[PDB]
Amino acid sequence: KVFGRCELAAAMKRHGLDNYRGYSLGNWVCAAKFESNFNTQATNRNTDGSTDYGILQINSRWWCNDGRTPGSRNLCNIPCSALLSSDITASVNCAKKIVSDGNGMNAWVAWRNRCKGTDVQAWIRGCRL
Repeated sequence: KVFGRCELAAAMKRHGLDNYRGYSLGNWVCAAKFESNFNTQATNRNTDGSTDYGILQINSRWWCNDGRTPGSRNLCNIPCSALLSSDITASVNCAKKIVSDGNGMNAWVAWRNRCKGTDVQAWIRGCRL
């Protein structure tokens, strides 16, 4: 499912991301934009053989199981498949764990390079929330 911008902001808010660990809603929408273009079925192979899945491109190296990432962990305790569904619950719950890991949203390299320090509120401009 490819979410609309304000549609994703609303689902993110409902799942408790708005100001989660101090990151306003616009940060999460911006990160999703650049990670997946708001497509829950986005996947991307990393150089090391792990794979990124879903709207926030969560990585099989630490966070989910895909049965094909040697020596990886499944710290969100989910199949990576779960991160591709129309229903964002699993991506949000796992993102909560990641953003809590000590590095905040810097865990998403695209958020650090494209969203961090920008006018992220722009991403939720005009949305009924």
